[PDB]
Amino acid sequence: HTKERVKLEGSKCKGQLLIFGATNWDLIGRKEVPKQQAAYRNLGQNLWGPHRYGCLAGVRVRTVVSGSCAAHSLLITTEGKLWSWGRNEKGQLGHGDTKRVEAPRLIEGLSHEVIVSAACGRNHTLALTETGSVFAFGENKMGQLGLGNQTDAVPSPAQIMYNGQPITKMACGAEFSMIMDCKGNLYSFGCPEYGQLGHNSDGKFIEYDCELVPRRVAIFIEKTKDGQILPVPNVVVRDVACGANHTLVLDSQKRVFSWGFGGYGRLGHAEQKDEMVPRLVKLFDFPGRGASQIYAGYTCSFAVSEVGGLFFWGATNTSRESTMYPKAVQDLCGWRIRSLACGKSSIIVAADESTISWGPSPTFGELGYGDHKPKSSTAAQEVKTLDGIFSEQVAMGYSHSLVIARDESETEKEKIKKLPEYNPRTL
Repeated sequence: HTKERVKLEGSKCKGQLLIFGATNWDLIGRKEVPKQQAAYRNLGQNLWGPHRYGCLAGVRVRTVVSGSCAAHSLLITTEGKLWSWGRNEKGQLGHGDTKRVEAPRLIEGLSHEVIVSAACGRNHTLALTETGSVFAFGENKMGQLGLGNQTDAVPSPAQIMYNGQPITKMACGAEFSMIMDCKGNLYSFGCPEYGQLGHNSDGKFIEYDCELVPRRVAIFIEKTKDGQILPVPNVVVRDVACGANHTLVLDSQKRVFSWGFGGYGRLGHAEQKDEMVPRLVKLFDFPGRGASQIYAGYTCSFAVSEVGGLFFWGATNTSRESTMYPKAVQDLCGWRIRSLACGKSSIIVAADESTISWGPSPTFGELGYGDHKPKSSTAAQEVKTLDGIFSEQVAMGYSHSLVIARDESETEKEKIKKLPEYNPRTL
């Protein structure tokens, strides 16, 4: 009941940003750009192999950020400064307008803050300061910014309406948000569709009774073999990750919970029903078989177990197949997983000394294989364009990849310099 005071450290990563995949920000996930963006119909291109940004010369990056639903990105510099670029129809870049930005740009409205983390939904963004305060910007039609109201676009960063213990982790779904405090309490806000906010209601009346400020996720449950629903008491959340319409939690006992839309098996409970309350993912409740890391993609889920094995469930290819229960990714047997991301369908992993990627067609370059090389791959492939380059962290939007390339040695710096430089035509 004493309010805790935090000073959060940023990521320990340091390197240069590389990008690959789709960079026509207005075209991503669409057959054509919206009529309003017609001038941009040919701005941006599919980058089939990794590129640097010219505008990032001399800029050292500690965090790269996007989200499986997003056509925008952010980065945090080693000074804790937040920059953003990409699609901006709803103000999700935080630059005070709704104008698309081609290349990384410092967010003036947060330049006096030290930012330690950020998260992206379909059309919104959250940013976390070192003191545990959350700023939100972008679409607020469903209350996903947690500002106490509903508005179509909020293009300038605004502190959320929240007076509890300081926040230490965040995640965003397509039209909702999750924030985790320093005590392990979890709060959600935004669109209640599918029960994705975790309060045992879909809020539907088609209209939604949205949660306009952070609401405590009060109950976590398990289902017994007989079908009995039992509360799991005193869950202390340690991490949270979201796809479009689902959420994963990792708690202090190394247990995984999931809830939201059950379609395609993304919740992992050996069935497809929705869960409107966080539900225990049974596999990770066994002694020594808990999870150490969780990740989410657009319609899928991942966990790395205590002993380091990668598990997947849900669908990377909704047009073809889905997995209803956590399944070991045997192709990565014995590999030490450091970072993982997934977009609509593509997966990228930093493991051992490699970067690994795979996914079905269509792709747009986010696998990183390079020009004149295959565009897709059913199974994991080493990303050979990043030979000799160490990926410290990876991130994905719906159709693009971001990595932090370590640049400590001269050998590394030279390898990174050889990569093409992207200086996109402006406006």
